[PDB]
Amino acid sequence: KVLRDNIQGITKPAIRRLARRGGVKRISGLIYEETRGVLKVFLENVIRDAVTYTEHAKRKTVTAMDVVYALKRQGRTLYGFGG
Amino acid sequence: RKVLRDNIQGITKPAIRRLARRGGVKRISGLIYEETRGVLKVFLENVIRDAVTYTEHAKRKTVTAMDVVYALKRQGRTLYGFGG
Amino acid sequence: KKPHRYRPGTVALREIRRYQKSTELLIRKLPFQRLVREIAQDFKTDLRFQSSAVMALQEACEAYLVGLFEDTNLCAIHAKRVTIMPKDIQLARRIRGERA
Amino acid sequence: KKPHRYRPGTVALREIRRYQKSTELLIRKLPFQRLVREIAQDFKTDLRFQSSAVMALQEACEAYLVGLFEDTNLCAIHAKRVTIMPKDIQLARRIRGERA
Amino acid sequence: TDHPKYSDMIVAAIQAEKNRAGSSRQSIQKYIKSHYKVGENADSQIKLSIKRLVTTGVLKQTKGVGASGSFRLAK
DNA sequence: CGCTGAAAAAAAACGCATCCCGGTGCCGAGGCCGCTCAATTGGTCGTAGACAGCTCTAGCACCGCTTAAACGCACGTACGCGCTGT
DNA sequence: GCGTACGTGCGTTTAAGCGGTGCTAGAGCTGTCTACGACCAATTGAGCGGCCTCGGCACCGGGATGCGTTTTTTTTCAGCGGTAC
Repeated sequence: KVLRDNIQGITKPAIRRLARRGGVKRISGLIYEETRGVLKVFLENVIRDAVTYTEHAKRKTVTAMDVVYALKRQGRTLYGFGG
Repeated sequence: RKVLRDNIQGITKPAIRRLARRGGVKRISGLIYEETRGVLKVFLENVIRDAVTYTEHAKRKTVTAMDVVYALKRQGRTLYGFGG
Repeated sequence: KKPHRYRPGTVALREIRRYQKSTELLIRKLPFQRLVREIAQDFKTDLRFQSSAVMALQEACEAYLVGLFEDTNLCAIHAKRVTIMPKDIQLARRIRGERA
Repeated sequence: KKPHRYRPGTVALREIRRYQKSTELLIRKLPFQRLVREIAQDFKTDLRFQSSAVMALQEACEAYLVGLFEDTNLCAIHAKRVTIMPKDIQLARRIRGERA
Repeated sequence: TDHPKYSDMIVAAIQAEKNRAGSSRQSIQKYIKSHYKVGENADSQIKLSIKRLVTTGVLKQTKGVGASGSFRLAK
């Protein structure tokens, strides 16, 4: 459930913590699985691009920069890993 | 002799209805008509401001189709069929 | 014999079907044009406009609003409602990231 | 010698104040890392990552979700509710223009 | 509030509303404030005295269940 | 009326967690210091853009007319909305 | 279940839209003259990687400060249902 299904490593109480930052008071049970689903889709979309940047650099190791360039491409630009 | 009126109200209740009807809207609060005007203003304002700015840069006194497009592109609302 | 009357919402639904299917601009072209120029005068005086540049704006506007309403409508429905209200819009725009 | 008990929602509110004010990442760093690599393997095999490239992702993720929740929360409230539900998210994303 | 009892105020509201469905808790909660004299915990004592005229049988409940809905008297 | 019993409305008492102290270690901001290269100088070359002039697009303004659409009003449904129960 | 805001329809009012007119602002193009920016070559200090040093900030435990929870403490009702005239 946690090794070829690491998604479950996104712990109910961790998702709670996030939503608590979001200013959420009360949280449906169905949400935990929903959130996983979305996070997957997100990381999928980003990493796909990030890797694609790596594949173009003929590297087999993914860099910080690769990620940033990808996040910028998914209109989610990130400061503090070197714009 | 080009000095303008209070034209926002020329956005007619029944015209706004028509739009929302396209939007798939069945029933429409009275307060919405004024709300919509407000938003449309802000929108046209934001766009035109830029569009004019493009014109001011070209030292033209006439605003072109292209000026508008370039502006709408800048407001993540890109427009097809007027070039660019 | 009473005169004939459709029940509240039955003509709305027709209007929807009618306007969804069609593509003609839904704001009257002059009142819009006048509006454009009025707002222009804020940023510079004695401004002229390509007939195409006006129409171009109008297209973008209508489509935007139609968009807004679609989203707004969904905000209304979400509140177990069928009538859009200011608060419905205000939400859409907030999520869309137009206002704060 | 007696039940002392905070009423449902009183600790939530505290938790909010606590986590709003702080900036430390809120997902456990390994379970996340493992997740990253698992998803990587979909697109290419035997891939390495700068320790910074992982952290970088995690930052973006958390912040996104926190964002989503903020918006989701507002979708819930709009329905005269205080409890976020799948349907609340599904709306946010629809308006945000992430899904159809 | 120089008033009758709350077992002869809801009974003096239904006799003045000849309705085949009855008089509701929201057609009674209005009648009590308009005509008679009442305090401020009125809409909370009408309710508390239409569970003590339901379990007994003084007051009959056409469509509803509890204190929300419409009632009328026995015969 | 007092019975009495309900039910609330307050206040005092208990427990709880946060903040502000006290400090004392530890690492990361801060700077010095060594080369290295990336800015600057100075001069030469060519062409991009400003200016004046010339064409003519197309943008604006005026008229009078038809008619589709805007406007207002009056009626009543059905939908927002609040309240109470489960 | 309660109530009025909203959709419908109809009769009255408005001015968009149409096809045309004539007038010229200013769009847009050309050609020429030169002032400005690329290109090179030649010098050199400003800003880089490396490297030391030291105080702020991170904890730690300890003690008040103001929250909140739950319980006792002063307050209504408030309704009967017997009471009394």
